[PDB]
Formats: sequence, structure tokens, C-alpha cells
Amino acid sequence: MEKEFEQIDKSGSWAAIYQDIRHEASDFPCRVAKLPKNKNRNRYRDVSPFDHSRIKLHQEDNDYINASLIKMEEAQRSYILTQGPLPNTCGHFWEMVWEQKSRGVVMLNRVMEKGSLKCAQYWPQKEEKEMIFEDTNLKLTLISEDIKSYYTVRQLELENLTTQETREILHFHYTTWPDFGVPESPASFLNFLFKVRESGSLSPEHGPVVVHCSAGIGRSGTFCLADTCLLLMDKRKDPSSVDIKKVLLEMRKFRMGLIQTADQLRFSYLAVIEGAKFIMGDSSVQDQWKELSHED
Ligand SMILES: O=C1C[C@@H](c2ccc(C[C@H](Nc3nc4ccccc4s3)c3nc4ccccc4[nH]3)cc2)S(=O)(=O)N1
Ligand SMILES: [Mg+2]
Repeated sequence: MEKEFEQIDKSGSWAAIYQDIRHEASDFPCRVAKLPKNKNRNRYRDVSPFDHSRIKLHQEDNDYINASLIKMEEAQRSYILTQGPLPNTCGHFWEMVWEQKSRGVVMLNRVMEKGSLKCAQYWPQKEEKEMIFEDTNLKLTLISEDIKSYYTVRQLELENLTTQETREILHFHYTTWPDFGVPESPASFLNFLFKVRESGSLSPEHGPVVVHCSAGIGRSGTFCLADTCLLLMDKRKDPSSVDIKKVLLEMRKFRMGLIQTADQLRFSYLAVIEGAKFIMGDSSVQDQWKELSHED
């Protein structure tokens, strides 16, 4: 994996490798996302879920949400990638979380980034100010949160106001990953990834984790590609058989544009190569990433 990396970095050809991927990427219809009535449900007109893998809300008036189910068969993990909720789609977002039985939500963006609005404030910031999404009959409450230097983990309680059933949802919020950018370091990224892994929110006993940034393709694509490559390296006989480009194209069969820049692709290589040390038996790298990430 690093031989390939070193030959690419050596030749300074990441832009060409990345562009080959875009050109070879699947192209499936997004007819439902394009219906006139769903316009105010899409943050960006050039970012849509394919009809074949879009997530359907259980309601009847309209079952559309700009979200895609990315199902990696060999890696044995599913992810729902979605855009940052819009003011009018926060209830839809939590309805999806509820109907798909997700246990965790991974947010890789901030509400405002460099003077631009990227996502609505869909979770409560204060314990005493819970949120009610009337349209979907859901109640959302901030139970507590653990604020680190580059990310925050929140414990939320989501309640179906109809049956009174409640469930705890974990919010993993990476607050320092720049749009069209990369994380500060492989160690800071992997520390975050493994926190999500250790929480149990990715366990198959739950619905797919819900991952989003602003459009649900760039930063979200990177997070998922890395997690999937590491899952594959841990399951196969030979972990050197993992081809990140092939994995990215496979993921791209489910949602368009995963990985928005050549440098995000390169970072993915680096994150996977570093994380491989934990797979190959190094029972100490995990603590090291924690230390190096300087989360306190
Ligand atoms: O790393 C990343 C890139 C982000 C991102 C944000 C927005 C868009 C869609 C946006 N479309 C749109 N942006 C706007 C803004 C105002 C009014 C209407 C529209 S459509 C977009 N398409 C672009 C094409 C070339 C270069 C930059 C672009 N940004 C894609 C990816 S992310 O949240 O998926 N993580
Ligand atoms: Mg307070």
C-alpha cells in the first residue's frame, strides 16, 4: 500500500490518480432527488443520492431525504451518508435516524465555516432547551457532552412522541476538519475513528451509523473509505491486497463524489497505512494516537 503511495508521491501524480477515479465513477439516476417538490430538501443542486441507494423515510406524503445507504458487502458494514440537515429537514433527519435504528451520528463539519453556512443546528446545545420536531413527532434532548480539543462526543436522547420509546444516540462531532481539507494528522483522525468504533455505534446489532459533513461526500467519503479499508485489512488473509482506489470506486456506486480532492485521497492512504499498524498487532499505537492527538 505504501509502495503504491511512495510511487505516486514520488511522481507527484495524485491529481491524475484522483481524476481517473472521478472519470471511472458510476453514474446512476437521481430522478427522485430531482423532482420539483424535493428541491427544498437538497442543500446543493449538484449533490444528490442515486435512486437505487437512497434512504426512504417511512411517511407517505414524501419519503425523500438527501441520503444514501453505502453498503460494503465484503467489509460487512453499512453507512448512511447524508448532507448537513436543512432548517426544514431536521425532522426528516431524525426520522431517518429513528426508522433506520442508527445508534450513532458522525458530523465532520461545523455549522458555519469560514463565513459560510454549511448545516443547520439540528441537535440541542443546552440540556434545558430540548428540541421538538413537530412534523415528525420526535423529541430530542441533550443529556451531556464531552468536549475535547478537536472533537466533542454528545449523549442524546431521542424520543418517539407517539409510543414514548426512547433511545440513546451518540453524536461524534469532529470540529476541526476544514471543508475540502484534511484532518490535522493521521493520528488525530484514527483516534477519532476508533472512539466511534469503541462506542459500539458501528456494531451490526444497530442500524447503519449516519455520517455527514456539509454535502455528505467529501469529508464523509474520507471517513468511510478509511474505516472500510481497515475493516478489509483485518478480515482478509493478506492485508496488502486492499486496493483503496477499488474500494473508493465501489463506495462511489452508492453515492456520487465521495472524496472531493486529490489531497483527501492521499490522506486516506496515510490514515490507512498508519491504522494498519494496529491491525498487524501493535497493541500500543492506539494509546500513542490518543497522546499525539492532544485531545485534552
Ligand atoms: O470536503 C468536503 C467538501 C464539501 C462540499 C460542499 C459543497 C459541495 C457542493 C457545492 N455545490 C453548490 N454550492 C452552492 C452555493 C450557493 C448556491 C448554490 C450552490 S450548489 C459545490 N459544487 C462544487 C464544484 C466545484 C468546486 C466547489 C463546489 N462546491 C460539494 C462538497 S463536503 O461537506 O462534502 N466535505
Ligand atoms: Mg448550561
